[PDB]
Amino acid sequence: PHCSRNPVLVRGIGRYSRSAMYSRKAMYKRKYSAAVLATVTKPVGGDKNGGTRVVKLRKMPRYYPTEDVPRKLLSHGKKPFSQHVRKLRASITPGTILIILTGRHRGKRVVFLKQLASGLLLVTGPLVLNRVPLRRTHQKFVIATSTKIDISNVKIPKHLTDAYFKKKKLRKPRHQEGEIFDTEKEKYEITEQRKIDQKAVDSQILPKIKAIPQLQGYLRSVFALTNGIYPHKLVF
Amino acid sequence: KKNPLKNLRIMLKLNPYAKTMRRNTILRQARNHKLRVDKAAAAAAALQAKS
RNA sequence: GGUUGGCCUCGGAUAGCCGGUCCCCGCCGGGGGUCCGGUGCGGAGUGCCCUUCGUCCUGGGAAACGGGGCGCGGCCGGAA
RNA sequence: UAGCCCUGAAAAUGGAUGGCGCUGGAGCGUCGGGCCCAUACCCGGCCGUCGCCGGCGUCGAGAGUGGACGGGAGCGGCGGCCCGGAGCCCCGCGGACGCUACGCCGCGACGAGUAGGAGGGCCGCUGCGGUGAGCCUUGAAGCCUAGGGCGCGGGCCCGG
RNA sequence: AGAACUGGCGCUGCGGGAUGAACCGAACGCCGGGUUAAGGCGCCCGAUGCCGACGCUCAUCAGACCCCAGAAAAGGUGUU
RNA sequence: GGCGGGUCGCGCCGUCGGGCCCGGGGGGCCACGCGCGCGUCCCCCGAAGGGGGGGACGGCGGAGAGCGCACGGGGUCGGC
RNA sequence: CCGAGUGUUACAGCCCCCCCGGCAGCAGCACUCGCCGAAUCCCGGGGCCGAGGGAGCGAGACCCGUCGCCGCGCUCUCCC
Ligand SMILES: [Mg+2]
Ligand SMILES: [Mg+2]
Repeated sequence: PHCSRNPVLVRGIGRYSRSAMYSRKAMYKRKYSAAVLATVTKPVGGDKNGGTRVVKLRKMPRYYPTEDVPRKLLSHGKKPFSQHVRKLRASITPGTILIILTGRHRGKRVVFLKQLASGLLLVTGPLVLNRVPLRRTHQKFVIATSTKIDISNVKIPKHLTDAYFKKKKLRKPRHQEGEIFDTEKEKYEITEQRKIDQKAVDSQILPKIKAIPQLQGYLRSVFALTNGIYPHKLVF
Repeated sequence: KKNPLKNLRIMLKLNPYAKTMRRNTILRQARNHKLRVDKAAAAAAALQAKS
């Protein structure tokens, strides 16, 4: 299996034409001429009894619902969320100081690390300057500040992913006794592994931070608007 | 009614020549651009090699 | 209902502002020479707080007034 | 001579470039680039009307804009010892909705209205012939209702 | 008062003319987004809060936008 | 002896036009049975009135198997 | 003696205009030549508002029409 052999210059236009591609593919010498399991039978198991039982499984349904909706009308390409495309703004390169706008943090300044497979850009300001763990944040809820730090070769744990950062609930009790789920008081003590693998990235973001003259005082601070300070008059 | 002039491949259902008219005007305005960027260099290059 | 306050010259505009030696008004104010700045930088397109997450460990620079006060005691300025 | 301004230029309730006001214009003339919003125009939804239709093939076996048999002659192709021949579905016995034809569906264009004229009314009132093996003293009619709804409306249904 | 031609009002809402039968745009099923016409854009009142252009004009009764709602002959070493 | 109208040949212009062609000495093409024979054209070998080539053909002699993708594709889903 | 402001005649001893011959090499350009533009035209990014509504000629289909039209890729040959 060769590669595409026709590089797209613009989205969905090949660089080579129809007859230019008949020769790049050598189509002039490859025109061609040459030209269910329902169920294995189950055995008898019995006296006065033969005929290893007939081919039947996955039988007809017990109950047809009284009415049904018709089938849908097929549409083109509306592929689910695991398959669309992932995008960034050009102002957010790895190493960018971000400004969180909307969380529980609300103005804490963090360091952008890696853009995950879901568009949620993984980020941490360190836990010693801020109080920000390795949280995901959404892309369009930050502000890319025009200062950077080179963290191009920091390290990255492969185990931290979209499946790593999730939230969990498992509804066992169907009875309306007065427990609050019996385990949603549990602020998460799964931190025992999360406390290990932030130190494995804290230890080598901070020497990048401590090499800039006063960048670490800049990350303890929070962002605010005060009196004559207007965005659109402002350079972030 | 999806719009011609705004998406491709509706034009190509109405006009197949619209695609080959379109990469011909993308191939040439890339080589008219590679010519003019190099020529604007080619004056101030030896004008700097003078200085 | 609001998301920090500015605690103040008079004014001129074919002109004004600052700093200033000298001789006149109970140790302060009136004048002129002189030095300044001026599409006002001794610029409310500005200024002081400040964008203060807190604490501990822990060294420098800066600072010898302490800063909030339920303090107690005093005075004297602001009547449109 | 002609532009602006002034004189000519006097009316009775207190008064009207609409007012407040306006003089490096918020006046007049000649222009510019922005900008504002009609039920008008464009795109989309939904309602009705009108025009041109579709589907009785519920035909999961229906397949036909050309069609068969079976004989006179030729192949490419399916199984060779260069001679060769219809298989009716079945290892699954299965396969949504529909079509009150006075119904259902599709597409397109249109929608001011007095006097007036037609149509539709499962709008409503009273009584009759049929009909609901209707409803009710375990509560009918009527009336009332910050109760819940439906219909574009006429109105209607339910709760108390 | 009475005709001609065409459009309107009467039978017709809506945007502008402050106000309104007839003027100027435009005709109307119930809405959402876009754009405009006539007309505007100091503040009532949406929009010039453009670093708009060029001139003319001072009134002790200035002037200010179709129909439309106030003026003539004559005159001014008032200014252009 | 001058001036217009129609006609011919001369050299001169234009990214002329005929896909032109005809032979000779990189970019583009929705243009693809080597075997050879059906018409038609062309270039050729010495002849002198034959053959061999290539080209294009709207005719015939040379002349299937669709597999698994992706999609500005018959009016949005998410297996967020 | 220099510096400065006026008034005069004089055509280089600041310059400016009209010619008679040239080069870099020309950009509708170092935001005034802004012109008029696109078979002489494409690319990319934002903001808003809406998402209305049994397609299987094939398999005799079968858990479950990712289907037509359109535009593409790879393999059913090899090598680097
Ligand atoms: Mg009537
Ligand atoms: Mg008119």
